[PDB]
Amino acid sequence: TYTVCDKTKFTWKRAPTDSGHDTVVMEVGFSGTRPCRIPVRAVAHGVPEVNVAMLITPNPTMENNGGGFIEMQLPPGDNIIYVGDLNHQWFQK
Repeated sequence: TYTVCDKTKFTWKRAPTDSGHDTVVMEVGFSGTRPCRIPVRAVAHGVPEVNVAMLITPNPTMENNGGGFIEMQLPPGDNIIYVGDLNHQWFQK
């Protein structure tokens, strides 16, 4: 069922973590659907005040390894990625 992936199919493989350069990345693993378009967004410290999902990688698909890595960022503060129903805060400095 390759499509917009179900909100329960991705799993925290790696909560939002510094990409290794300056941006931030996360890792998610799938649970059924072949390469699917995962609904990734991000809020600020659990608050949907402003979508902090400025995706350095604005097209995450979940393949046999899951979504791989997703890049996101915003000016310093608390960025948490909300992959459908998946959520996890990260303080980016």
